[PDB]
Amino acid sequence: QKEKQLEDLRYCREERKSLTETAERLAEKFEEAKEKQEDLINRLKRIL
Amino acid sequence: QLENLINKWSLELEDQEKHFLQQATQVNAWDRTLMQNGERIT
Repeated sequence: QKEKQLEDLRYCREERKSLTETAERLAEKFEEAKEKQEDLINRLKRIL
Repeated sequence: QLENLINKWSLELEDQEKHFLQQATQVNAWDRTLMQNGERIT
């Protein structure tokens, strides 16, 4: 039971790390998309 | 002499019973905590 719990704890640590890295990559893409949208809005404001 | 030997073995048996319950009982407490932590991890 201890060996199985140690393996589950390793799996949960790896999944937590993977989830953290995917959240970081999603946050980067969200800020890039927001910056591009602000640039488009600023271009629209100039045209208007 | 026989009565002194019987009294000695009775005291040794009661001490061994107490030691056995401590060795058990503690493992059973750890097993319950391990099971609860396994459910929480799951």
